[PDB]
Amino acid sequence: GPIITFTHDLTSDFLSSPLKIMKALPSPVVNDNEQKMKLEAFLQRLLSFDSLLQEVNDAFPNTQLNLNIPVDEHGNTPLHWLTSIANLELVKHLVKHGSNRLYGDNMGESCLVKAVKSVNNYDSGTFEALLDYLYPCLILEDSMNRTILHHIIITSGMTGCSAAAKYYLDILMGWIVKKQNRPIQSGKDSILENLDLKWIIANMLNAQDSNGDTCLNIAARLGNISIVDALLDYGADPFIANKSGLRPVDFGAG
Amino acid sequence: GPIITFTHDLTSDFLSSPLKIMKALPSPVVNDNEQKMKLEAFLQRLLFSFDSLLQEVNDAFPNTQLNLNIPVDEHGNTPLHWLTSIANLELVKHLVKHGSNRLYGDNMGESCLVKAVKSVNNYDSGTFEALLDYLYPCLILEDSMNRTILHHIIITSGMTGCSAAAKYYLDILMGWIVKKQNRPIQSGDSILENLDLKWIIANMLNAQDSNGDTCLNIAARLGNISIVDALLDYGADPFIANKSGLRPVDFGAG
Repeated sequence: GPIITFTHDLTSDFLSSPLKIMKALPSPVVNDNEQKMKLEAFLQRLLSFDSLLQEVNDAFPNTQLNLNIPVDEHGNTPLHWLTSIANLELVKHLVKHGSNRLYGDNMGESCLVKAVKSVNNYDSGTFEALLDYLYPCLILEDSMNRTILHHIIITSGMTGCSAAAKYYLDILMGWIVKKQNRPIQSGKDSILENLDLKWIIANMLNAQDSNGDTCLNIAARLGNISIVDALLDYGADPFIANKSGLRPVDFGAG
Repeated sequence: GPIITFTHDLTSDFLSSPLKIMKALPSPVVNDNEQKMKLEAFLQRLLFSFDSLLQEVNDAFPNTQLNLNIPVDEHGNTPLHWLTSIANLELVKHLVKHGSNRLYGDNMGESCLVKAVKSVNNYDSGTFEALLDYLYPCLILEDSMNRTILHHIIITSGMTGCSAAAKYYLDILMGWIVKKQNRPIQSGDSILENLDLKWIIANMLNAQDSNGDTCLNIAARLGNISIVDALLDYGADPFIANKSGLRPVDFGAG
């Protein structure tokens, strides 16, 4: 199928310069308490979209709807909320109507990270479909310089056999290969165009977080052999040591 | 080798009377929010000398006392659940020796030992048998679904790539029960003493959960013949029906 693309948040230098890992945008700090009021109203309305939208825009005609404002104490935006509950329909609507996918919460974690972490609400099939809309987050780094691979490895290594997270790594790499042969359609940008397996190997597979840990180093300590082997297969380097001078081969990986 | 025992968490009276299955203790509703923040801190320092780390965290938090029996996440996981799920045997032993209550269930009433059988970590790491020396008290616990450790092993056997681990867990558990009979016990037990082969057969092997299913009945429905035969060979009764009149023999098991 075609990939429903959006461009309202893919611009500036995050969609032209040679694609690289970037920090998630700081949680928005919108002063106008009126915009926070109109949105609070809109969210309650949820619990068709175009109809509910036309309503709140006529009820609060003075200020425009701003979905890009933190809605709880963790810095979650409306998009983080909807993503954590696996509501793909609403996620696509919010993104369609302004939700900036590059925003991190208090910890600089994107909504895709929130998806990865909410192992109770996602399916293997559901996660892959989510990528069509949140692929821009694949290049985001959080407050601990952790990438989406660090989180997938952390979550899968610490969760069980009944959690869908055990499949996210292979699904993500599969999605990258598959979108190479897919057409786009409004609802290719620099990410869909340059993010390939070559790019993953050079910028993500061996990236190091605040502790110098590559996701392979973390996997080597969690004790799930299949995760370690998967990473080695894709090409993870077992000799990159962290800040404690420990490497993956120190744990028998490689 | 000898079984090093602890009783800080084994004071209850039901533990004195004839040994019987018990519900895991309810997830503690910790009040002191700062104790949690401290525990959360100490926990991250472990994941990323046990005694040094102990004095180290007490200094950073000279204001609050360290309490190891506080849920650390949304699901009611205590530090023991996290560390056991990851097969970190060494840290589990240190936490037990330092007061961690092994009887606490998570929000589902799942004990820390249950985490050991819901992930492949303890099989891959070959720490399961040694883990039982420190977590055997959990063997008598049932969760909010009246599911025992055996129900969970079987549930896991059905998950892709976890068939080997569950077979391993089941056999190690049975062997452990029969081999401990010839093992010295030094305090580093009413349960340890009353926990033997006939107790397992009479109280766990054919125990029924809330649906009235025995682990054998859950296994017959999964279709995985490997663990069905192992259970039958241990004497699992294929005629015990659930709350649907369904019995394992109805699925061709036994």
